Parts: sequence; C-alpha cells; structure tokens
Amino acid sequence: TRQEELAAARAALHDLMTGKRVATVQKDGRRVEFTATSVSDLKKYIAELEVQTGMTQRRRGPAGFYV
Amino acid sequence: TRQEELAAARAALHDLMTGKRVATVQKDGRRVEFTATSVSDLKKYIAELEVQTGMTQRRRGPAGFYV
Amino acid sequence: TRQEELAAARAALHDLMTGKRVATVQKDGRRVEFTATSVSDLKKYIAELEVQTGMTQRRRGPAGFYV
Amino acid sequence: TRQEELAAARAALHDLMTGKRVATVQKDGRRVEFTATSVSDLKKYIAELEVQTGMTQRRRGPAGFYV
Amino acid sequence: TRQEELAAARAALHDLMTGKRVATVQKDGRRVEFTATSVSDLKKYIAELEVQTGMTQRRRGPAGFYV
Amino acid sequence: TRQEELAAARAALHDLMTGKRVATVQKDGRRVEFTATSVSDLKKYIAELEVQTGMTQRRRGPAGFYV
Amino acid sequence: TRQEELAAARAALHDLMTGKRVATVQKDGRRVEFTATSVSDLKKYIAELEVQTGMTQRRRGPAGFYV
Amino acid sequence: DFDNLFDAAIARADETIRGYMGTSATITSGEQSGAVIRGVFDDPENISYAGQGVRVEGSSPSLFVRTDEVRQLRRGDTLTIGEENFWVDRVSPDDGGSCHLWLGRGVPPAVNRR
Amino acid sequence: DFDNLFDAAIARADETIRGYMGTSATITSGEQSGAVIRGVFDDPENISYAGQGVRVEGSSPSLFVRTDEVRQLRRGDTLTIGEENFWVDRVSPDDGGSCHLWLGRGVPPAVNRR
Amino acid sequence: SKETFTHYQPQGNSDPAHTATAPGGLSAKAPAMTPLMLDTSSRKLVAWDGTTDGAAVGILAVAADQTSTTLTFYKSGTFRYEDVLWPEAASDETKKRTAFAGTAISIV
Repeated sequence: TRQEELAAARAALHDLMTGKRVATVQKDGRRVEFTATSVSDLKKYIAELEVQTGMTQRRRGPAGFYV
Repeated sequence: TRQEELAAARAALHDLMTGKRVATVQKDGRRVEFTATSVSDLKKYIAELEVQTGMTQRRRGPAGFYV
Repeated sequence: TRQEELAAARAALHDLMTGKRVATVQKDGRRVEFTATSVSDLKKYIAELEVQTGMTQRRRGPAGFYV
Repeated sequence: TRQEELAAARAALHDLMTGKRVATVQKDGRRVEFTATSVSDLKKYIAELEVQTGMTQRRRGPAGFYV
Repeated sequence: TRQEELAAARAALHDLMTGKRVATVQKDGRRVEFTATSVSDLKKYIAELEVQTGMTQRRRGPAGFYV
Repeated sequence: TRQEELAAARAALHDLMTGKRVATVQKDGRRVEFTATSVSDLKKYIAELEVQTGMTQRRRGPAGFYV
Repeated sequence: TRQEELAAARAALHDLMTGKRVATVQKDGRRVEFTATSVSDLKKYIAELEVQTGMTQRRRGPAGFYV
Repeated sequence: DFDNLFDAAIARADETIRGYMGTSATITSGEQSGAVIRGVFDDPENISYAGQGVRVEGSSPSLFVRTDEVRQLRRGDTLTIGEENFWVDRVSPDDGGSCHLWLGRGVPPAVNRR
Repeated sequence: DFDNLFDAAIARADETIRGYMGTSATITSGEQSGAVIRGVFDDPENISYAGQGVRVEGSSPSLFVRTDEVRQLRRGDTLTIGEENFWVDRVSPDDGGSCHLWLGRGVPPAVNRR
Repeated sequence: SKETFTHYQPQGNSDPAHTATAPGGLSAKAPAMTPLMLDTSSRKLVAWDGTTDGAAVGILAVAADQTSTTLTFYKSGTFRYEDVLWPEAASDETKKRTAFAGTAISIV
C-alpha cells in the first residue's frame, strides 16, 4: 500500500502547485475546510515515501574523483 | 497497544499531508474546530512511536571507518 | 491517583497529535472554547509526570568510556 | 489556607494541560471569558508555592565531587 | 503523462504571473477557495519537472578556462 | 507562442503599475478574488521571457578595459 | 505607445502621491478593488521606461576630477 | 462508511458536542424500554393568551439526539430526563447525523388511533 | 470554453463541492432511465396545521444537481437516493453552473393532463 | 551440542558467474539460488514450476518476493545439483540435470 500512496501524494502535490488544492467549501450552513501543508515539506514527504518504497533508484552515492 | 495508534498516526499524517486535515466542521448552527499542529512534530512523534514499538530496525549505531 | 493522570495525559497527547483535540464547540446559542497547549510543553509534562510516578524507568545515567 | 491552594493550582494546571481550561463561554447574551496563563509561569508558580508551604523535600543542595 | 502537466503548470504560472489565479469564488452561499503558492516554488517545480521529462537541454556543466 | 505572452505580461505590468490590476470583484452575491503578485517577480518573469523569446538584442556581457 | 504610456503612468504616480490612488470602488451591490503598489518601485519603473524612451538627456557618465 | 468524506466529520462533530454538552436521559416505555441515551436538552419559552388574559406560560423542550438510537421511537412512549419526566411528541428528519426531539410534559394525551 | 472568465471558476467550484459534499443518487425511469449522479441532498422539515389540529409534518427534499447531467429530466419520472426512492416534483432554472432538483416521496400522482 | 561448520561451495566449476537484472513477478517468497522461468502470459519473472520443459531461464541471485519490483539472477555459470532450490514438482533427477541445457547456466 505504498504505490497508491505515492500516486495520491504526487497528484496532490501537482494540483496544489497548479491550482487545485481546495481549502474551504461552503454550502450556506454546511461548510468545512482543511489545513494546508507547505510545498517544501510535501516535497520531502514525497521523496521519503518514494525512497522507502520499492520504486527505482533516484540517488547515487557521493562522487568519485580522479586526475 | 502500540500498533493501532501507530497505524492511526501514520494514516493521519498522510491524510493531513495530502488534502484532508479538516480543522473546522460546520453544520447549520453547529461549528466545531479541532486544533492543528505542525508536521515536524507529527513526524518525530510517529518515528518515536515506531521505534518504541517492537518494529524492525530503523537506526544504525554510528558508522565505523576503515582503509 | 496518578495512573489515570498519566492515561489522560497520554490520550490527550495522542488525540491532539492526530486529529481530536476540539478547541471550540458551538451550538446555536451555546458556544464554548478551550485554550490550546503547545505540543512541546505537553511532552514535557508527559515526561515529568511519567518519571515522577513509581512506574519503571525510561531513563538512565550518563555513559562512560573504555578502550 | 495553603494546601488547598496547592491542590487547586495543580488541578487547574492539569485541566489546562489536557483540554479542560475553558477560555470563553457563550450563552444567549452571556459572553464570559478568562485570560489564559502560560504553562511555564504556571509551573513556576505552583513549584514556588509548593516549596514555600510545609511540603516535603524536593530540592537538594548542590553536589560535591570525590575521586 | 509528463508533457501534459508540464504545460498545465506552465499555463498556471503564466496566469498567476499575469492576473487571474482564482483565490476564491462564491455565489449565494456557495463559497470555495484554493490554496495559493509562491512564484519561486512554482518556477523551481517547473524546472525540475522539465528536467525529469525529456525536454531539450537548458542548463550545462560548468565552464572551463583557457588563455 | 511567446511574443503574445510577452505583450500580455507587459500590458499587465503597465496597468498594475498605474491603476488597473483588479483584486476583487463583487456583484451582490457573486465574488471573485485573485491572488496578489509582486513587482519584482513580475519583472523577473518579463526579463526571462523576453530573453528566451525571439526578442532582439537587449543585453550585453562583461566589459573591456584599456588605457 | 511609449509617450502616452509614460504620460499616463506619471499622472497616476502624481495622483497616488497627492490624493487619488483609489484602492477600492464600492457602490451598493458592486464592490471592486485594485492592487496597491509601492512608490519607489513605481519611480524606478518610470525612470527606466523614460531612459528606454527617446526622451531628452536624463543621466550623465560618472564624473571627472582635475586639480 | 460514509460516502462523502464529510459525514464522518459531521458525526465526529455531533458526538463531540453531545459529549461536551447536554445530559443523558433514560428512555421509558416504548420498544427501547430500559435504555440510556445522551442528548443536549434545551427548553425555550412559549406564551399564549387565548382569550383576553388566559396566559398559559410554559416551555418547549427539545433534545437533539443522534439518529442511530432514535429509530423505532414512535410517539406515544415517554422519557425521563434526569429526575423529570417527559414524552416524545415530534421527531425532526435527519440532518445528516442527528435530529431534534420535541418533548411534552407528563403523560401523552390518549392515543386516539382508531 | 465560455466567454465568462467567471463561470469556469463557478463550474470548478461546483464540481469540487459535489465531490466533497453530498451523495451518489441513481435515477430510475424517464428518458435518463438508469443513471448515477453526484449531488448534495438536504431535507428541511415543514409542517402545516390546516384545521384545528392537522399536523402533517413533512420534508422538502432538494438535491442541487448540475443541469448538464439532468437535461430534459421531465417531471413524471422517479429518482432513487441509494436505498430510498423519490420523484422529481420540480427543477429550478440554472444559476450559471447547476440548478436545484426538488423531490417528493412515494410515487408521482397520476398525470392528469388530457 | 554438535555444531557442524559445513563449508559453502555454491558453484561447481571454474566458469564465471555473471548476473543480470529484470523485473520479476514472484507470487511467493523466493529464497536465493532458485530456478525461475519467464512467464508465458505476462512475460514476467516467476519461479520455475518444475513441470514446464526448458522454460527456465536462470538462477535467482538474491532473495526477493512480490514487493520486489525487479530482481537479480545468475545468467552464466555452473552450479551443483544439491544446493539448487528445486521445486517439489520436479520428480526425477535427470530432467533437473538437463533443465538448463542450451543456456549459459549449467548444473553438476
């Protein structure tokens, strides 16, 4: 249950980036709203979940040097 | 009784992160707000809950060096 | 009379962390609200109330060194 | 009239800490609220009165060293 | 599906920069609002998604010197 | 399809500078609020778009020194 | 359109300085508002558009010294 | 359970308000017979003059309990709130997670079913 | 799509509030026959007294559905709210992105037109 | 209280044992050093049933399961018959011995 979690979180990230993270909804007496996260913490959450799950490698180890 | 609360906190983290951490709910004449927190505190709480629970290893004792 | 105190403090910590510390409740003509407490201070209170009780240790003294 | 002061202060501290310190109450034409006090200074005050009254020993006189 | 949301995000950025990112819309008790972002994060998101997708080169690797 | 974007952005900057970047619109029940941008990021967008598009020579590099 | 653009911008700047940078216009049922801009940014925008325009001398090249 | 993502929130809201406000009363008679249910009892005023002066000043008790246990409540059955005694005379339709209960005093007047 | 700059935002808001608020109602009979729509259902309580005491306390169901999915809905056909079934008594004109479907209970009473 | 420190000699020849990686579709926990064949329908990697003849493609190098999107397996070399996790379907030894014929994998 990590792949669909990744998909949902990434879709939420993309829509928040573009236009589609709705915060409040109102129905003239039936209204609610949700708290909002931050772009940076959402991105690092995405990175953490993808690295912990079984998808492909995304980051290598340091960097070699030679003359 | 650590597993159920660990799972609940993880699901709440995901739900808050994506779009659905509802803060106030209002039906006609009936408002109620649940206080909200940051995300770093939630992450450190879920990490400490997992580590105190008899879960798998997540930490390594420093790191030795060899030539 | 401290075991239930610890239980209440832990439950409050858990619900506040996930979703369930209501800060205001409004009924038509009947609304009340409670002051909110920071998570760090609640953790301080949890730790001190737990250690002052006769329950088992969660803490040990400083560690020495040897070659 | 000191021990009951101590008990009331501790009870109020616990109530504030968990969820219970009611800030405001609204009835039909009854808006009554009380200013909140920070947990840090509340703890300082309760500790001060506890050590002022005839309570048992909590503080100790520094700490000597010996080889 | 990369270029589609690339173009969507670019268009959203152009809109926000110009004039008409809808912060909130209401009509007779039907009120909704969308969370806002920052131009910096939107531009860096555009850049990173462009790098992830198969767009042509935009940045290069340092620059050597020679007399 | 970048020159018309440049023209639109320049016109938007001009009207925003003078008097004519509308924030809110209200018609007795229908209201629309648009996100507020700044001037620095707007002119940064203007500069980046004009340099990337087929706009003519406007920028030159370093400087020479001689006696 | 540089000349009339400059004239309109300068007149708007003068009006903003004096008394008539209208922030919002409200008639019963219809309320709108325009975004508010700073003054220094407007002044520097005026200066740069002027120097871009083929108007008269406005700047000079550093300064000369002689005993 | 709730196919809205919002009815769960409204149910949490209603249980929270019923827990932090109101009282618990024991249903009397009816198909529920002996049972205890917690609601939020309020009671405004109502005045009627009838003739010139025949003022019959009374009260309009309401309970507003959740919909789950209010089912198969019917009308003729009674209800005791704390120490006082009442009886249901009207039930509002569900607003999503609850409904208002209107309470008369004393014994319900007859049945007059047929 | 439409020369509004505002109705597009209205439609997006309507879709969002349909998604986050309301339930899925399926229609039966009529030219739509069987179809599934998302709409926010409400049921305010209304009472009439008529003569001496004729309390006929009832409900006024409304659904607030988008006109696009309910084009040529007519009036005679029925509707089902999940397990419950209704019948459209009237349809409001669209306000720009949707309208309100006002419903009655049971079966529509005859036709009575010719 | 008789601990036997048996030496581990998985391979049985001097030929090199190269590895390769490919996405896998194991439906059960697959221990290392296990024969596996390419799926007929999905063309994915699954443990060899022991009944299909010649369909086996290699020997699993490292342990994996359903969660493992891809996996590494031996593609060249020669191993011993004893330390191969044969499926229980494989009854007679001779077909197991000849199972990897025609590939870079051999058994002894």
